[PDB]
Amino acid sequence: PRSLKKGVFVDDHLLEKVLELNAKGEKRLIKTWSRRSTIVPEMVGHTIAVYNGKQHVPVYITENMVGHKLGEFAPTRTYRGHGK
Amino acid sequence: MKEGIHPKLVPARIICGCGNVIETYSTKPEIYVEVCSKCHPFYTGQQRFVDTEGRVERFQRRYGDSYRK
Amino acid sequence: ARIAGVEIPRNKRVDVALTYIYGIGKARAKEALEKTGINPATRVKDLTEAEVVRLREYVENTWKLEGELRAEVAANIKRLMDIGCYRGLRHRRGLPVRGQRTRTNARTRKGPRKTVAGKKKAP
Amino acid sequence: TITKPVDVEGKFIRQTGGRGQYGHVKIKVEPLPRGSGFEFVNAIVGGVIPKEYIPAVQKGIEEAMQSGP
Amino acid sequence: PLDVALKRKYYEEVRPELIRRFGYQNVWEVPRLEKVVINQGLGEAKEDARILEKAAQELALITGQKPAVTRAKKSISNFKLRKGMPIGLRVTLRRDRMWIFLEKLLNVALPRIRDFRGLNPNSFDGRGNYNLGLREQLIFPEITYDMVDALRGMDIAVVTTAETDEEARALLELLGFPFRK
Amino acid sequence: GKGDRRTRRGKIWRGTYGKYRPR
RNA sequence: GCGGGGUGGAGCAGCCUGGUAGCUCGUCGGGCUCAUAACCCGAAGGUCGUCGGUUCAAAUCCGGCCCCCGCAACCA
RNA sequence: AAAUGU
RNA sequence: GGCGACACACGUGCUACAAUGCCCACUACAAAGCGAUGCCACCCGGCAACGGGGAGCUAAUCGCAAAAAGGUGGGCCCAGUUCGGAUUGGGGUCUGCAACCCGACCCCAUGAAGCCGGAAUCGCUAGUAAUCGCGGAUCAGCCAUGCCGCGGUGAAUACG
RNA sequence: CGCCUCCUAAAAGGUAACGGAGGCGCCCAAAGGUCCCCUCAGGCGGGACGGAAAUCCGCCGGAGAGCGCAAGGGUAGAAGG
Ligand SMILES: [Mg+2]
Ligand SMILES: [Mg+2]
Ligand SMILES: [Mg+2]
Ligand SMILES: [Mg+2]
Ligand SMILES: [Mg+2]
Ligand SMILES: [Mg+2]
Ligand SMILES: [Mg+2]
Ligand SMILES: [Mg+2]
Ligand SMILES: [Mg+2]
Ligand SMILES: [Mg+2]
Ligand SMILES: [Mg+2]
Ligand SMILES: [Mg+2]
Ligand SMILES: [Mg+2]
Ligand SMILES: [Mg+2]
Ligand SMILES: [Mg+2]
Ligand SMILES: [Mg+2]
Ligand SMILES: [Mg+2]
Ligand SMILES: [Mg+2]
Ligand SMILES: [Mg+2]
Ligand SMILES: [Mg+2]
Ligand SMILES: [Mg+2]
Ligand SMILES: [Mg+2]
Ligand SMILES: [Mg+2]
Ligand SMILES: [Mg+2]
Ligand SMILES: [Mg+2]
Ligand SMILES: [Mg+2]
Ligand SMILES: [Mg+2]
Ligand SMILES: [Mg+2]
Ligand SMILES: [Mg+2]
Ligand SMILES: [Mg+2]
Ligand SMILES: [Mg+2]
Ligand SMILES: [Mg+2]
Ligand SMILES: [Mg+2]
Ligand SMILES: [Mg+2]
Ligand SMILES: [Zn+2]
Repeated sequence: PRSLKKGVFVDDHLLEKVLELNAKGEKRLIKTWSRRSTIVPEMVGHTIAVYNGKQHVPVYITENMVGHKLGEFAPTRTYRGHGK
Repeated sequence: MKEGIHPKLVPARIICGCGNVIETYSTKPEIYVEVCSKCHPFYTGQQRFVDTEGRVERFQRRYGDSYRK
Repeated sequence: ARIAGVEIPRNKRVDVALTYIYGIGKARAKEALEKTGINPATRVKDLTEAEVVRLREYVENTWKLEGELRAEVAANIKRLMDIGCYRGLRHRRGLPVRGQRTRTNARTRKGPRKTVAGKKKAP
Repeated sequence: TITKPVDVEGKFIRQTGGRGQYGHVKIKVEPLPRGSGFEFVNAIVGGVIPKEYIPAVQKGIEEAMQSGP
Repeated sequence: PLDVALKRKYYEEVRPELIRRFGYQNVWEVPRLEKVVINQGLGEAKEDARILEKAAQELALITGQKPAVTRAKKSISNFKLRKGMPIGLRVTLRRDRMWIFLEKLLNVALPRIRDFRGLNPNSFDGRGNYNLGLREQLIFPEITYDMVDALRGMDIAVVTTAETDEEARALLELLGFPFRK
Repeated sequence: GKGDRRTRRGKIWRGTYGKYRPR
C-alpha cells in the first residue's frame, strides 16, 4: 500500500463534500469518480455512488469498512457464471 | 462391585505446571498435567491471553487528522 | 498436548518441533529459545519439564496461536466477505484474492481441474 | 410466423475423409410486429466465423423461409 | 463412602446456595445428582477390528469402572450393520465414582479440551438433564498419547433430580460447569 | 529453493536483499 | 389365452442364486497428420419402464398398471 | 501392411 | 473502466519434487556493460525493504560490485521433511497525482500440488549440452521467470 | 386338481360356483424342557464422529411392537427379550 509517512489519500474534492454535509445537512447522493479515495471516518453513515466504468454504484458506508477504498465496493467486471 | 474385572481407585495426586495440586482419586497415584481449571484462560477471569488486539478496526485508525480544512 | 495444545515431535531439534505449532515459523522458533535460554540444538525427548513449562509459558502468551489464531484469521476473511469488498468477494467465489491472472493456472485456489465438453474442432 | 422467441443450433460436421464441409451456426430468432418483414444480425465476434462465408450463410437462412412449418 | 472434593463442595457450598436461590421447602426437593452415564458411540468396531477392548480399557482407567457393551438392536444395511454386533461401550457412574469422575472432568478434563470456549448452555434436556460431547480422550489425566492407538470421543449424560432446566443450570454452575453464554 | 524468498538463495535469484541475505 | 422382454446415446450382459451394473460402438478431452479417417492415451454418461409389496438391503424376489416380441384363437 | 482432399 | 475476466483447451517458460541435496557461518577466481533531478561508496536509524546524512566520479581514476557454482566448517538424516514455495491473513517500504480493480519489494504467520510425470514430443557433436551467477537495452515504478548479451564450471556419444 | 388363512356363509356347526384375495410342500440343537430376570412400537427433547435410522439420556406412550415364514385368532398378569 501507500507509505504511512505520506498522507492518507483522499481526493480533496470528495472530502470537501463529506465535511460540507456534516454541517449544513446530511445526507444525499454523492456521485463520485474517485475510487482512489480512502474511506475516511467522516464518511461513516453516508451513501456514495461510485463509478465502475459505466454506472454509479450506490454504496452505504459502515464503521467496519474504513481503511479501504471506494473502488473495492463497486466491482468493474460482471461474471455470474460460465456455461450456464 | 464385581471382583476381578475393575481397576483400583487409589488416592491420587494430580499436579499442574502452575503449581496447583489436585487432591483426588484415580487409577494412577501421581499424574502431572499441562493445564488445569485454575490456570485456564476461560476459567481464570477475563484473562484475554493476548486478545485485546482486537475490535480496534476500523476507525481507531486516525494517523491522524491531517486533511485540508 | 504440551505446548501449546499440540505434542511437538520428539527426537528432533526444538527450533524445528516448535515450527509444527500453528503460529510458529523459523523466526519465532529461534527467538523463544534464546529468550528463554534453551539451546535450540537439543532434542525434545531430553528436556526437564521446567525448561518445558518455561518455554511453554513464554510461547503460549506472547502470540495467540493454533485455535484462536485460526479464528482471528478466519474472522478477518469472514469480515471481508461481509462488506463485501473486492478482496472479500474473491473469497466467496474461491478465486485468487491477490489479483493474480485466472485465465490459466490459479489451481491452488480453484481446486482440481474440471475439464469439460468445451468447443470442438473440425471434421 | 412464430408465437414465441427461441434459441437453437445449426451443426454440419462431416468427418469421413478430409473431403470437406463444416458449418456451425447457433441463433436466437424471436417474433416481430405483423408488418415488418425480415431483419438479420451479424452477431459474430472477431474471426469466430470468417467474413468470406457470410453471404452464403445469410443466403442459407434466407432460403429456408420460402417453405414453412 | 469416602470424602472427595466435589462431594464435599456439593453439601457445604452448593446445596445452601440452591435453597437460597429457589426457596425449597423440603431437603429432598433440592437438586441431587443421580447418575453420570458415559457412552462411547464406537461402531468403528462393527466388523472392522472386530474387538475394541482398548476403548474398554481406556474407559476403565478414566472411570475406575469396566464398561458394558452395547450391541445393535437391529441390522442396518447402509451402516453395514448386523443385528447383534458390538457397536458401543456404556458405563454407568453413580455415587462416589460419579463424583470422582465429575471432579477430574471439571478440574482437569474440560481444561485440556482444545479451543475450549465453554460448555453449551442449550444442551439441557428441557427436563433438567444435561448432555455433552467429547471428541478425544487424551483429555483425561490417566490417558496419554503413548497408550493410545486411535482417537476416540464419547457422550456424557449427567442426570439430576431437577424438574426444570433452570434448576439444573444452577446445580451445574455452582458445581463448576463452565458456560459460553 | 530459488523461489523461497526466505532464503539467501531465493533473494539472490530475485535480486534483492534483507534479513535472509543482507548487504 | 400361453411364453418371453423393457438397464448409459445404440446394441447386448448381470435376473435364476438379493449386497458388486459389465462388453462393443458411440460421445467428450488429449495425441498423430498439412489436414481428415483409421490408430493411440484418458474421461464422462444408466439411476435398471412405472407405481406398490417383501426384505437390514431389490436391476435381481412377489404384485398391479403401461409398452414391445413371439405363438395360439380349433369342430364353427 | 497403411485410405482419402468441394 | 478495460486490454490483467475464468467452466475449460493448447504453446513457450520459471521453480520444484531432494542427501551429487537443503540450510547457516566464514573464504575465494570472472567478463561484458551502465552511470549528473545518475551510479551512489562510508556512516547512522531500522530484523528488513528502506530512510537520514554524506565522500567521490563528466569516470582504465569514483560507483553499481556482493559475482554464483566453488572452498573450509557446522547443522539437518530420508520424512510431503530444515524437501517444496503455491495459497491466504497481518503489519510495513518505495515509486508515482494516484497502487480497489492492477505495482514491486520487506517482515511475521500461513506451508498447497508435487515422491520424477500417459499416449506423445523438443534441444544439443566441445568449451557444445548441462549447470551457476553477472550485465544491458525498455524503464517513475513494475508484474522479466521474457529478450538481447558475458563469463565461471564443464561432460556423454557418433558403429553407421 | 392336495394342504393352510380370510371373505362369501344369512350372529351354533356345516354350506356351492372356471366366486373375491393370500399362502404351504419348509424350518429350529435351540426357535426345545425348566428355573430366574427383563418389557415393546412410536412421538418430543438432549448428545463427538453419527446421517431419517448405529449406540447413550430424559419424558410421553395398554399395546398400534414382537411372536422365523400367509392370514386369522390369541397374546406383556407373555406366547415377547
Ligand atoms: Mg508452524
Ligand atoms: Mg500479480
Ligand atoms: Mg435448550
Ligand atoms: Mg431431571
Ligand atoms: Mg536448480
Ligand atoms: Mg440399453
Ligand atoms: Mg438402450
Ligand atoms: Mg483423426
Ligand atoms: Mg418397487
Ligand atoms: Mg426397492
Ligand atoms: Mg443393488
Ligand atoms: Mg487400411
Ligand atoms: Mg495482453
Ligand atoms: Mg524420499
Ligand atoms: Mg505438510
Ligand atoms: Mg501428495
Ligand atoms: Mg519444509
Ligand atoms: Mg523451504
Ligand atoms: Mg497482505
Ligand atoms: Mg493498481
Ligand atoms: Mg531431478
Ligand atoms: Mg515432465
Ligand atoms: Mg554439429
Ligand atoms: Mg537478469
Ligand atoms: Mg516464465
Ligand atoms: Mg357360519
Ligand atoms: Mg359337528
Ligand atoms: Mg419359536
Ligand atoms: Mg418360544
Ligand atoms: Mg424408544
Ligand atoms: Mg433425536
Ligand atoms: Mg467414528
Ligand atoms: Mg400385534
Ligand atoms: Mg411371508
Ligand atoms: Zn494449572
